[PDB]
Amino acid sequence: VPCDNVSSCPSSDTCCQLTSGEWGCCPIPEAVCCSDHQHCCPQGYTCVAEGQCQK
Repeated sequence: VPCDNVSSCPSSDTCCQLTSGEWGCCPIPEAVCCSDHQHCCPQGYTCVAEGQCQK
């Protein structure tokens, strides 16, 4: 888990730092990928019409 050695996060987590000094782990909301690189949809789906998710 690449996220410094000052904190500890389980599974794929994002490194959210405070006002410089301490590093924390932010709750990962399942960051998947879709067709466009400006959105994200559940694994197996895609971003259509830039709003909903399709198959």
